[PDB]
Amino acid sequence: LANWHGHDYQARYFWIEASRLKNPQQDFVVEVSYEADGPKAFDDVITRYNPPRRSTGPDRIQADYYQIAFHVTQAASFGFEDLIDPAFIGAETFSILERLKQAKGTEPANSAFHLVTTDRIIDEDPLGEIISNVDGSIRLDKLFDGTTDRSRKGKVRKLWRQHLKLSTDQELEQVLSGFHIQQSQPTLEAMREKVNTCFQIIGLITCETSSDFRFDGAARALRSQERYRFTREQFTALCEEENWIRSPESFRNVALRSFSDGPLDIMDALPEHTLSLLSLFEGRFPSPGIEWNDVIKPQVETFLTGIRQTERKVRLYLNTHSSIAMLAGKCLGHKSGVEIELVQKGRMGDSIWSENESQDEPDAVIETETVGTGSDVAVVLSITRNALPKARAYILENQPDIGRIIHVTPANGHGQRSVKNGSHAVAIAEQVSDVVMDADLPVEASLHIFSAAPNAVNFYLGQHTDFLGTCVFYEFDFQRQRDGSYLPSFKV
Ligand SMILES: [Mg+2]
Repeated sequence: LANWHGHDYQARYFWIEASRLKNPQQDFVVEVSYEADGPKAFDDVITRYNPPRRSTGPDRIQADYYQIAFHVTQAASFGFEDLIDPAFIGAETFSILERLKQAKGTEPANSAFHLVTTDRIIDEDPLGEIISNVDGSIRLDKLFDGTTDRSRKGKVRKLWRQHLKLSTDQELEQVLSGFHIQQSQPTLEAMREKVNTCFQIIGLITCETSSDFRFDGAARALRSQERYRFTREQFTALCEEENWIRSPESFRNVALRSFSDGPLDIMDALPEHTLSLLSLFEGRFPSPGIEWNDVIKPQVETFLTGIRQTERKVRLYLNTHSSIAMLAGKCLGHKSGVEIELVQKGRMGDSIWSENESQDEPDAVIETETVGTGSDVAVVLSITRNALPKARAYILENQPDIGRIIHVTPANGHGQRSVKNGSHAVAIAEQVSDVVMDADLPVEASLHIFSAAPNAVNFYLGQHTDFLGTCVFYEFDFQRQRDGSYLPSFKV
């Protein structure tokens, strides 16, 4: 059949959004539309809300509008000059800013407009100063300086104002309200994992082992069928007809995040069940160190203690730093009565973790080694990569009191897929706990945890840190070049 103009990237975006129609915890998502015969004005996908959705802003928002830049396998970059050039959205006629202005006249005041691209903002392009790290919103306080066209912001104002045949910067401000640029959005491959993860959670079938993805077909079929928009009733109707309904066992959705809130992920849990740390730091995340222990740790503990004493089942959406994921695990540990479903979200993509699926994996390889007389111990988990060298360097250089490095590598070596599931993660966790308890640390001593693992494994290991006493958690940071080095984060 005839592809969508946005092709499979656009269909997958559509599927993630359409999923909300069958999600009981987002009952306010009342329609999802696509336009596959485009591009037009910010309507590649539209998601409509009733009641209008929660906003950062002063008005509850009736719909999100998406213009999606044609995915290419080769990464590119773009700047403020690209927003007035049609070539960039790959038409001969109307620029994204022209489509925005167009969309701003036809659509209700309380609308949000999003340019979606896998590309990044060029280094030091003024666009990067006017696009919020939090939510991609245009930063109007930064673009509208009160300066004249001569300023660094002025040049951007002037290119855009004159492109849109507007007379004043005040009118350019009005057209740019509700505009968002979502840069470095997930790859096509990662979008496939985002679809599957969204579909499993709402109790639909996934498509895993195949190299063709059944929903890219179903998308094309829906186009030839001329079915472009779906209510909650219409989407459920569709799921029945296609035989997609697997079932769901209801968890409270909770969200812990410390990176950019892309609109794909921003509504994962209600706001009272969402802790977005980059938000709290107005888009400027502190370096690893005492601010983590003094400000972040209380924010996380207070929030997850709130969850723990009301919720018996938690679907924790996790997109955060390693030591925060590990802190999350401690607050919602073994001993707490919380059944946990983990949704691990990052740039590689989305996966679901639980202790449901079984495993008979070999014990991890555990090598201990002596480096001094001191009573402190390091445990180094090399799960994604080999962490020991860089841990050893940091420890020799900075931790005299450390006497023993316990190193933990999975059976089949470190690598993307080195841990199978939650039950394997939990096994390694117990295995590490036994080892660390068997090592008989005195009480006044500290266990130093160096982890190179994805969020879920750090969470499960965090679940066992009650058993290991005084613990120091570490962040691996690339502030020592391509090399990188470890800094201490949380002391628990
Ligand atoms: Mg488009």
